[PDB]
Amino acid sequence: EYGRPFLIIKDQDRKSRLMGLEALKSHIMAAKAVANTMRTSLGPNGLDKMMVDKDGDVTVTNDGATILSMMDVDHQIAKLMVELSKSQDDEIGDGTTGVVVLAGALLEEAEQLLDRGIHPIRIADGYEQAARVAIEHLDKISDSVLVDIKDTEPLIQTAKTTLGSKVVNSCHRQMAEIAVNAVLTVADMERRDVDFELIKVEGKVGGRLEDTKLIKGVIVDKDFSHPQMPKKVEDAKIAILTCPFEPPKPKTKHKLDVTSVEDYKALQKYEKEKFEEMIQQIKETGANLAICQWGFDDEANHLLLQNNLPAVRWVGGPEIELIAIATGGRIVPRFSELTAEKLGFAGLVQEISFGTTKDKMLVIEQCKNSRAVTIFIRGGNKMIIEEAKRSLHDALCVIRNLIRDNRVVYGGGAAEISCALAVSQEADKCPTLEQYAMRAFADALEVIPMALSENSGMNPIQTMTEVRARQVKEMNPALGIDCLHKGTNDMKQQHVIETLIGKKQQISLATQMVRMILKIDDIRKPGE
Amino acid sequence: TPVILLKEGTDSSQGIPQLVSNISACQVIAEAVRTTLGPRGMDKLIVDGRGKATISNDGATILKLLDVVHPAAKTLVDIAKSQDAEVGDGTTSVTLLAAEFLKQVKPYVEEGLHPQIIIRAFRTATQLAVNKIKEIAVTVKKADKVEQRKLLEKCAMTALSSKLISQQKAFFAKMVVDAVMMLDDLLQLKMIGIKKVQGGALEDSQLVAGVAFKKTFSYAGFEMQPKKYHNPKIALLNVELELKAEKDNAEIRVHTVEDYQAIVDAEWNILYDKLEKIHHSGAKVVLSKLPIGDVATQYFADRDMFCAGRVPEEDLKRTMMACGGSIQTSVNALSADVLGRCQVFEETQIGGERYNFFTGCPKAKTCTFILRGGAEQFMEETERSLHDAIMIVRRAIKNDSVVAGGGAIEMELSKYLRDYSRTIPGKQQLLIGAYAKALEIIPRQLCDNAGFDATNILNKLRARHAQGGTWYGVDINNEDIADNFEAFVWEPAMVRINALTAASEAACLIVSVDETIKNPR
Ligand SMILES: Nc1ncnc2c1ncn2[C@@H]1O[C@H](COP(=O)(O)OP(=O)(O)O)[C@@H](O)[C@H]1O
Ligand SMILES: Nc1ncnc2c1ncn2[C@@H]1O[C@H](COP(=O)(O)OP(=O)(O)O)[C@@H](O)[C@H]1O
Ligand SMILES: [Mg+2]
Ligand SMILES: [Mg+2]
Repeated sequence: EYGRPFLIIKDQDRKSRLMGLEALKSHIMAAKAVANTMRTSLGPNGLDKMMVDKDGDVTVTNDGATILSMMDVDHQIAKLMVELSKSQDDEIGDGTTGVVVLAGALLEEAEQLLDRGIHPIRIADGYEQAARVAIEHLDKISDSVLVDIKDTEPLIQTAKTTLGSKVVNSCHRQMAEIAVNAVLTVADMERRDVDFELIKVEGKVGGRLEDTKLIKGVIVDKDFSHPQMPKKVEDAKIAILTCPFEPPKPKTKHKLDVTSVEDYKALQKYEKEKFEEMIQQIKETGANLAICQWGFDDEANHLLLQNNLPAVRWVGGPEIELIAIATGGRIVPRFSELTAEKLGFAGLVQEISFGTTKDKMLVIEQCKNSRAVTIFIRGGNKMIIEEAKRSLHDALCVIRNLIRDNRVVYGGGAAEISCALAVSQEADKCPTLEQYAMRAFADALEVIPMALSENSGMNPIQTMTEVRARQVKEMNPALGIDCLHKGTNDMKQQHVIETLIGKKQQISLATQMVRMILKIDDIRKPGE
Repeated sequence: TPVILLKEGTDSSQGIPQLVSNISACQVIAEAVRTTLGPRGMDKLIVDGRGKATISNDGATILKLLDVVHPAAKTLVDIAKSQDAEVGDGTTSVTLLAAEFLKQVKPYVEEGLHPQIIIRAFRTATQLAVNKIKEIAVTVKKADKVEQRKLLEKCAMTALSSKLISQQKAFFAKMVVDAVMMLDDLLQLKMIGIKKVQGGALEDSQLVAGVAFKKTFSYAGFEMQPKKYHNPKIALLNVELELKAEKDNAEIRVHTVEDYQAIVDAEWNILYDKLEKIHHSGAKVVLSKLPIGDVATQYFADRDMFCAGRVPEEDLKRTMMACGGSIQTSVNALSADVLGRCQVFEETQIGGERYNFFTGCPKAKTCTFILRGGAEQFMEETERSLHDAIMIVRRAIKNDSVVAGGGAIEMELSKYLRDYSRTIPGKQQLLIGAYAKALEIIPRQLCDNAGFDATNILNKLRARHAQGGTWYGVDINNEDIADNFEAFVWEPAMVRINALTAASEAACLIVSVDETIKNPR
């Protein structure tokens, strides 16, 4: 009578539940698996993964965010690591795989503390304290470098460091040049802001990867309307239009009544005359080429050719606003409003033809100072093109941060080792049971040098121990792991550079994520 | 027998077995939210049918997400929304107090005591308990301006101690207080906008004394127009500025091509008239709920002026209240008064998105929060803790009377009832005594979660209160007792008073049930 089956919750039998420590331990095991899957893909000697889509598409990639995005997961904690990776990618764009390894190794160190009888709020509080001590020391060893178009060598070195981890490294000296120049021709220095909508990345298969080049103009996937037009002009004055080359039509519902033969003939004359006035109106302004957003009629197409005037048909929306910025012209919605002050200028407009295919493209080049620019990517496989696009996007984002903040630190594990010693130094003065949390933080901060050494083929424990002792005897906080086997351990001489905000985001974001995982003690799932 | 009174499938139970089973049923509900109380409380993770997960510490939110069907347990769910809709803080306190009231009178029901005697007992102490709170509540009716800005901060921090953002409570409390003191004298909750943008640390959150919202869909030509102004004039509109057909009920019939060309030029002359009327008013920023065509944007580009369309309704009302204009559905009477003036306008990038900022208005009546997390559930949980701070300040403005928390108030009430039961004879002595015992669940649930010796601390607290130390509660960090009024642990008097009445009414209703009949389907 006391405990006969009484229903409290809908579908009471089908729901499971985990309480207590067995809840926390299950989260730790799920978190560790994600970190061990992506431990391999860290550092210049890292390896890649080959994703497979729902339908069968193949994608080979090394970017941290994409792997966790294309992956399909079920465990709720796993989705929390996916959202952690994306947040870092949006804010910075570099350091997506480093953060999840730091976050994973930060949870692993907490398993022993939980077993020894520490309330996880004490652990969560301790991690927060350590991060604050680590961050304030991080910008004590920073070095402001430069932001100026005159030199551009420090900016190339930073771009080289980020590209050194991808398949683009085969020619990363060339690709670094393209990336830095693209930012500095769109960058607004006073507002300290760059807009990526003014940089168009387009790739076409075929050719060679080294054929990638920077075009300080616009490339469109179109051609001249009439097959017999000339394929190039050299003093193009650009007339950008928005209305189609057809007789007018009001939008409101309307009807025109033809009641006699003279009415019919007056309508027939009005048709053919209307075709003439638009083309006459274009030519008197001195324009050399016509660009339109909508189609042309058969009569209007030939008349353009008969007046020696090349034109383009059915261009896109975003393309038009780029050409207006690139060529410096203006957009007109009617023929009547066209003047000679609204035409743009262009040094060269050409149609470039590729090999066996019928694909043809139009390129606008050699204008004056341009706030718009495009990147052209070539390569022998669609999988290179996708990889080249993502890797180049990594380079552009890093340069953007140098615009925002112009001080850097030296990567290769030098920053992590130096930070860990500072945290460990502070841990010897805090006696209120929080010392154990701090030593666990510092030990989890060395997981990045371990991941670098293991991939390079050395022994982790020996290699880190020698480096840390040297940083104590000498006063050099710029010694890292010699992953490329060059002989020296000073990352300043080897020219390895990473931005400051990249590091501050990695540490601050991971610590705040653990403070949410460690705070969960219950779970309810419907069974399957 | 061959013709049965009620339809087949009707369930009917009654008597003491039915009533006791209801008491045990409410214990399960109070169990789901038990360990979510305290400076060292946890959260719970709930996943619905579709797979979406919700992480929350708010007590009222957890009970909603459970699919409770037990009729007696549903009473405890409703009182959670009652405390949620009136004071907004204390949704778990009113739940633990409800279950403890029932559990402490359960043996008397087994002995056969008449429930109407039990009901009279609860209603007697509640009027005594409520009248005790109002007597010993501390207030300063003299209007000092800096004390008010300190009292509200102490109340706000104490409401954030048990939340995910406890490590930054001192930073957020200053932001919340500043939000409310400039929100008119009716304090509409819609006058505060909370935005959520991914990426960034928690300390990167900011408060803008103005209006900021998301970039909307823009047509070709949006990118050749300036994105910064110093003294612009804002023209708010509710008119669709694009080339279109006048009326859906219109129709044009015409005979000659001469009128045909005149009609075609008539639509353009209409559109250019409105846009010329706006440009002559001297406004630089134009906002409209309705779409803005590409022709308008290209036209607005040629004169270095900014356009925006499809702005949400709520964001427009806040902009009007912050800038000081008015919405216009026509462009014929743009006087100098219907325009909005701001001290600077700009468009910036925030975590991958583009945001419009209107800052510098000295006569603003609206704020806006920009919250920076790392995941969707990280900022949603952040805003739920902010809402508890907003409502607490709103109540504290109307009545600035506070009492010391941390279990100090539950022991002063229990001691008072214990010293009053001994005066009256009969079964009214045992019932009030059992009532006074249920009030020390809050100090026990604080020590149980943290991990102390809950038995020893209660003995120390009970001796200090009866010695004559009114405001002595628990010390979480020091694992001891201490005065929480000099330790700055405050809460408005409304939170506790609304906690008792709702808890007492739920216990009385459930005990007063005789039998339950469930009919098929
Ligand atoms: N030449 C190098 N020598 C040693 N370490 C390097 C070198 N280049 C890059 N690294 C390190 O590789 C680490 C991982 O970078 P990467 O593999 O591109 O992914 P992510 O930048 O997302 O962490 C960085 O911490 C950086 O310090
Ligand atoms: N500094 C503190 N010291 C002791 N107790 C505290 C402190 N801050 C908050 N509390 C306790 O938190 C409890 C309620 O927390 P809260 O989450 O607001 O409950 P509810 O969910 O019912 O609103 C109060 O009973 C109070 O005793
Ligand atoms: Mg990387
Ligand atoms: Mg609270």
